[PDB]
Amino acid sequence: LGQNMRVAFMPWNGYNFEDSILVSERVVQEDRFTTIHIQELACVSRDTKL
Amino acid sequence: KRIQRFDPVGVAAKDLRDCLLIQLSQFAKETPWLEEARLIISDHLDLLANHDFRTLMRVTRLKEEVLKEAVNLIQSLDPRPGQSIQTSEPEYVIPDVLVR
Repeated sequence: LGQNMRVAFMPWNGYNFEDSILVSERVVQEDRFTTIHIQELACVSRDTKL
Repeated sequence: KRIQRFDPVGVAAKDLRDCLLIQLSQFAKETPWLEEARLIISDHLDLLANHDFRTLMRVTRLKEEVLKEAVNLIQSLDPRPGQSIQTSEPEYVIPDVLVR
């Protein structure tokens, strides 16, 4: 359940003010932690009076 | 005319085929067979209404088997486009002995 990502301990440049995580373009590149989903829909025939 | 200069093509048609005429006018002149399509729509409306393709070719002097393309272009002009807006009707059926 989850990705084992490298990190380093330091604040910097306000982008990590209180509870922020600074993911650079790297984890965008290899796109680790990309989300998967499958979602459904349907329809009916409903032989009607009209 | 200003109302007809609004969606959909042929608003306040009153006269029939005004949707067809409005769509043809909106259609660019770059489209081929558009002149013959307009000729069929404007005054050969009865000729096409009777499906008098031979009579349409003989009267409109349009090329044989080529005026068919113009007639098709006229057909693709959203007749009763205003009826498109109306798409939802309530369902009502009373099963007085419902075999299932």
